[PDB]
Order: sequence, then structure tokens, then C-alpha cells
Amino acid sequence: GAAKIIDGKTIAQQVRSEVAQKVQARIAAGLRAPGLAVVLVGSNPASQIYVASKRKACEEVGFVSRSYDLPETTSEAELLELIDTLNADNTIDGILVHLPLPAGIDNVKVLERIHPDKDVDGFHPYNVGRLCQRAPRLRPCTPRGIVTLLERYNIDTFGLNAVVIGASNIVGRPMSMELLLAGCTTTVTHRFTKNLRHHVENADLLIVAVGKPGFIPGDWIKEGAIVIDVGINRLENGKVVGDVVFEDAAKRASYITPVPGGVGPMTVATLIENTLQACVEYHDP
Amino acid sequence: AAKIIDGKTIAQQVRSEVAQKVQARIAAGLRAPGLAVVLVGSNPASQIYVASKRKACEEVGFVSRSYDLPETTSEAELLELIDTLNADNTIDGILVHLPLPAGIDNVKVLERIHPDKDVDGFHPYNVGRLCQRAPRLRPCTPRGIVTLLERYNIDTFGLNAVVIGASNIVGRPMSMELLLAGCTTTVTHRFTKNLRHHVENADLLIVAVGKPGFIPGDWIKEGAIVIDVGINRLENGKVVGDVVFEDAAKRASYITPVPGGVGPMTVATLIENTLQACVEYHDPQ
Repeated sequence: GAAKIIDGKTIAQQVRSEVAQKVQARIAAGLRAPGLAVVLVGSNPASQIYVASKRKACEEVGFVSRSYDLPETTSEAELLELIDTLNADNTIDGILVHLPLPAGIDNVKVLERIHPDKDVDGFHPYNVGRLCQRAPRLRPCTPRGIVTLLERYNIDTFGLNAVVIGASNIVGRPMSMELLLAGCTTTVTHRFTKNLRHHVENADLLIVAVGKPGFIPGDWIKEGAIVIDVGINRLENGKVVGDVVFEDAAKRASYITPVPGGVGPMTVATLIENTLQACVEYHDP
Repeated sequence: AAKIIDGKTIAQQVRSEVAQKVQARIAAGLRAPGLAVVLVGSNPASQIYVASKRKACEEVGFVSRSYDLPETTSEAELLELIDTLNADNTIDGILVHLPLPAGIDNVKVLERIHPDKDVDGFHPYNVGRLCQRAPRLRPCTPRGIVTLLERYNIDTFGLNAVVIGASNIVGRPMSMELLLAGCTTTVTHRFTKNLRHHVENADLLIVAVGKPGFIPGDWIKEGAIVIDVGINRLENGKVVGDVVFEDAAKRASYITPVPGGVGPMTVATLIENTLQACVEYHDPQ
């Protein structure tokens, strides 16, 4: 077999070009560019990689970006006050708070202080619950980017038997609610599942989000399945590989996302899309 | 022959536990929990609703407060009442009866209720918190079903659980309760291909379609736990579930009768939710 590639690098470029074109049209009409704000408490190389990636995502489409770097000693009360200020700032469309926050700060209270209309990551419980109850607003980026992939490849979802491997808050759980919204029969597997293969073997649409290199072998995959690999696993040797053994799954799948170049770029593209949506639909209509 | 999941008896146990906790609060000099019910307009449906909640409160020694507003009530006046009740420290739960007059935005009113007073559990914040494995107040019917399984000492971790129906009121939140309980969780619905295959593999089957005899009994896996949420009134006055009982009960290890199964757990769980709001969120010791 020769599965077709789900070329997320190319689809993400299309999404960024569409956003950039809408930003240019707003500018031409005398309207402000969307703005993204990133908040960090303390610093380290990883968090500065986080900031820089959000910065360059903004510059590729013409958003304004702002970064707050607060000292490690910042108190919960000071941080909630900053969130309040950003919630009230009409030039800010999206707020991101980088996690790990220092020991002693209630992470959940800070994140839930963000107004759901500026929660462009889509993780505020209000936004997750809206998605669950079929009235989505801002949606978690990785599942929404996967739905975009399926739509852009003209994959009919109604009636597919879809299996999600992994029940994380960031991917697996909201993925199940996106797939239900798209009319798939949905199964979520996780660490307590008896026999992963029996569920995987019947999946027309397989979403793998376990964070383990080469965990899913080609032999488990249903012939003709659509295989979406969310893993981005860094190996000793600098290479990045998926949660699925690509060479063996590609023998059986009809479509497959490579890693790198599949789901990865779509997650960032969906953050950007969400920020434009917040600006256009919720703030400056 | 299947053992019966006697929801009438379990519901009475839960109500009695709530009542005895209220007794202990009174003995300690603490206030009874309070429920407020808001109706706009009056028809037999709304009056049955209020009577039912007042009854449930009286049974367990709660305070209940009923507001009956005329159909002339504006949206602004209703939201101001919700604001007043959100701020009232003697009120632990707020219920707003639907339908509301055509000129009122139902969603804006229901989402104005503070989530820690949303004892029905359907505020998106509460649904999202359950999705994110950090439940607060939870939808009553799915939470009552989890209670039934606990009281019969049914181990849910690892079960292959199949929900039939993806409604907002039952199927979707049921799936997130089941994931929280460690089940491998499949949600089927009107677009599911070959339902029988899913049913034949289910260790735990929750049926919530509202169609009499939709699932034939011989589809049930030998040894399954069968939870029937249907309450279907037939021509001849009989009340029947979504699963054909006689045939299912020859195969299941456990089965809920209809009536007297899931039905009584819904109101019992509302009362339990109201006590939880009081004891945990409003007047903790």
C-alpha cells in the first residue's frame, strides 16, 4: 500500500495566508491588527522558546504581539491583577499564560481568570463546555487543527468509527468532542483500556496522542484508515518522530500525517486562526 | 437472570443521606441549604416543575424560595434577579425553568447563574470542568448513573462502555463521567454504522435515545451492565425503556428496570448537588 500524505505543513501555510489576507484587509479599512499577549513568570530556556515561537507566529501574519516577563517572586494577587488589565484592554484579542507557574500560585485560578473570549488556546472550562454542548466558541487548538486537516482533504466524517488513543485534557478529551460534533462514532482509549488493538483495528479514523515514539505499530491499523499522529517525540540524535511507526502504517492507511510536518504546524496555525476569530467575532466586529 | 439495579431504593438512600447531613448541620447551629427556583409565566408544565423541587426540598429539610414572574418581565429584570440570587449567601442553588418568553435570551440568562450555584450542572463552566477531570457541580442524570454503579460495587476501570445517544442532557456528559470513572468510552448516536457490533462488545451499556424497544435484548453482551435511561409511555399506559427488558435480562449481569431505575436518581442527585454546593463552596467549616 501507499497511503496519501496529510500535508499539514502545506495546509498550515494556506491557513496562515488566509489569516494574513484578512489582517491586510482590516488594515486597509482603518481597523487595528489583532493582538496577542503572552505572560511568563520567571524564565528559563524553554519558556523563552515558547515566547519566541508565539512572536514569530504573530509576525508571519501581521498580528501585534506583546510579552510580559514577570519576576519569579510575583504574587498570585499581582498576576490576577495583570490578567484583569489584559481582559479590559481592547487592543488585546488573545491571552496566553505560560505554564509552569511558580510553586505557591494557584495555576487554575489564574488561567480561569482569563476571559473566555480571549482564551485563544481554548482550555478555559467555559470554552471546553461550550464545545461539548455543541455551541463552540474558541476551541482547543490541536483538535480544531485536526478537524481543519480533515475538511481540507474533503474527508467525510459523518458515521466514521473514530478512535482516539490517549485521554489528555490538551488533546484526547476535546478531540472526542470535536469528532462527535463532526458526526463520528467516537471511542477514547487510555491507560486503563483493556486491549488497545481491538479498538484500533476497527477504526476508520485514528487519532494518536500518547507521546511515545513508535508506540502504535502498522499492523494494528485498519486497512484504509485515516491516521492522525499528534506525537512530536524528540530522540537522542535530535530527530523528531511520531507516536505511529510511519513506514508500517503507511502500508495500510489510506491517509497519514507525517511527523514532523503534519499536526504540528496546524496547532500553531489554529492558535493564529483563533486569535483572528476573537478579534473579528468577539471584540472588534 | 440479571440482578436488578434498584434505582428507587438507591435514590431513597441518597436523599436520606442528604437529609441526615442537614439534620447534623441544624444540630451544629448551621443554616439549611437553600434552593431558589425562577419561573416566568405559568403553565401546567412550569407549575409541576416548581412543585416538584419544593417537594424535594421539604423532604430533606432545605429552604426553598420560588419566584413566579409575570410574562411582562424583561430580560434585564430577570438578569438582575439572577445577580441578586448569585449574591445571596443563603442560596446555594439556582434553577431557571425553561421555556422563557420568546424575547428573552435563554443562554444569557442561564450562563449568568454562578457555576457554584448551578445545581443542574449544565452551565458550560461546569460541563467543561467535568471534561477536564476536575468536576464541580455535575449534570444530574449522568452523575446519578455513576452513583448507581458505585452503590452496586461495580468496578468501572477498564470496562468497555458504550453510550447510545449523544444528547446534551445525557449522552455527552455521560461520556465524560465514564472517562472520569476509567472506562473505555464509545459514544454512538444516530449516524453510527452497525450499532449491534458496538452493543455486542459493551461491558457497560447506557441507552438514552427515548425510543421504546430501540435495542433488542438479544444484542446485549453476556454479563453486561445495562443502564436504560428511556422512560417511554406507550398507548396502553405502560412505561417502558429503550432496551427490550425481558430479553436483555436473560443476558445481562445487572439491569435497571423501567420505571424505578435511572429516573429517581435524577432528582436525588439535584438535592445532593445542592448540599454539595452549600457544604463545599458556600458554607464550609
